[PDB]
Amino acid sequence: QENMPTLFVESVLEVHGKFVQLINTVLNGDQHFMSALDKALTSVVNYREPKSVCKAPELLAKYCDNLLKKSAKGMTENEVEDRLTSFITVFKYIDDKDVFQKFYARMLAKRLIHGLSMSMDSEEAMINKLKQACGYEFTSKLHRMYTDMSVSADLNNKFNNFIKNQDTVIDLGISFQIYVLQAGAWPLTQAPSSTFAIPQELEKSVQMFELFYSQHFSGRKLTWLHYLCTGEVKMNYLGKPYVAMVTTYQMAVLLAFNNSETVSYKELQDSTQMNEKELTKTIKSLLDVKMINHDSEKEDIDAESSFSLNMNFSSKRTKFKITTSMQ
Amino acid sequence: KRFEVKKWNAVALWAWDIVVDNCAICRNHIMDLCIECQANQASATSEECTVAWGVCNHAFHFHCISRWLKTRQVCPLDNREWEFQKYGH
Repeated sequence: QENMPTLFVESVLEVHGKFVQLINTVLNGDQHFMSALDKALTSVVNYREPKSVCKAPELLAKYCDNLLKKSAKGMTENEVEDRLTSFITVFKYIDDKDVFQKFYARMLAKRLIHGLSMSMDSEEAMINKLKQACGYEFTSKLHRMYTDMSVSADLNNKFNNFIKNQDTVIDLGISFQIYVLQAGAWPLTQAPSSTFAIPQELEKSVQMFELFYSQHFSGRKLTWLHYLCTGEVKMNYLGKPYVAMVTTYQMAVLLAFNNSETVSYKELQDSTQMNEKELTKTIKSLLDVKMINHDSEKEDIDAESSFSLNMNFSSKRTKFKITTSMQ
Repeated sequence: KRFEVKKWNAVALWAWDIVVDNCAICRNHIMDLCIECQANQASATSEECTVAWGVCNHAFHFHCISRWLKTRQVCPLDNREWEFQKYGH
């Protein structure tokens, strides 16, 4: 079950290649034997891991995802394309292509949102190859995701132009970049269970963006996924200037210290409107890095806890990323 | 004792827009794939048919309207002329 993706595709390809060569050399390439080879491979590919729902679609998705990630460096773009072309041979034989599409969409979504894809051209070439192999249907959700990412550049340019075309140049005071994703195509269904009071520094960008975006699209309604959202917080309060890549919740917590050197759990909760679990995890992720101190004999967090900004914070790198699991 | 704005990010994504009625070209719910497409989800065309909206402020399954454009190009929900303006699944 742990390396099913790689081993499954390679094993099916070896079997396929052997028999194509046999049929061409010994059976004069007869289409009835080729059809028998294809039926045999279809019955074989529809394999499911022990106690699991059919995993071949998930495995093919994980494999293709591994080939499409930047980690295939040491392999050229051409070798990845040959490996993917071979993968398409296997992909045709999957019964539940929509299941592949939703797992691939989940892997591809994470690859696209976090920029883990080797090249956009390789992802598109893959989606077009899958389209030639399985038809439009199979790529419809994937093609829409890839389309949302490609149209996101024009959407950001439209937003920057929307701001420049208002009678007053509305300087956002922050660099704002955004990706708007279609909910029927994407497997991003995490509605924010916290009415996160967005920091004042972000609020202007958020409201101008909601006004701007609502003009163009429809269907299942995407909404601020503040937990997937990140930004940079620069600490100028220390003897060395530090830049922390932080989540929007971490950012909000750190931004509360702009109002005071000490902040209570309740003030952070009232100002950020985060739920207790995510606020606690957020604060904890700042405490573990020692960016904040806990003024209670416990270094760990309760509703009565007060936090003090760590005036003695030091890190080995001037720029660092606090990765909370919110992404 | 400073921590001030220079280059933040964060992300707020979209207000709303669901279409509540039925695609008059085949008479099935506008947000699902069209009847010919949902019934044949294994066909090369099927999953493509999500919501497409016209200047008519009415919407249809993308293949049904693209097929219907062989007929007079009017929306069968209000008979106004069709031109694609919004999209959604």
